[PDB]
Amino acid sequence: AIGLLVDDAIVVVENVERVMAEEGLPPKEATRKSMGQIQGALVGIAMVLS
Amino acid sequence: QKGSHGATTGFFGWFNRMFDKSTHHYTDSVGNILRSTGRYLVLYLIIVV
Repeated sequence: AIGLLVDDAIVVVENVERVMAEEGLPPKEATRKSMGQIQGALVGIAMVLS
Repeated sequence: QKGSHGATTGFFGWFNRMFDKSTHHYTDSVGNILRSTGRYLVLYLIIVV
């Protein structure tokens, strides 16, 4: 299960990091944008893996 | 700070420029893959078999 867990951490952290660099947003706003982008995807991924 | 100011010195300096070239080459190759999808569909069928 290590692969799934590290993927779930890395995806969020990197996506926040990517948004922060490309758009130049502050960390909090960038995190909001990134989570808005990937929250439904994460829930669907959980359902699929289940 | 200073936008996407990746390091340009040392191992991390070389990695950042290597990866950017790698990413550009990848997104260019995918461009060439999408021009002829059918051939790679045949490749996928070969892989499945």
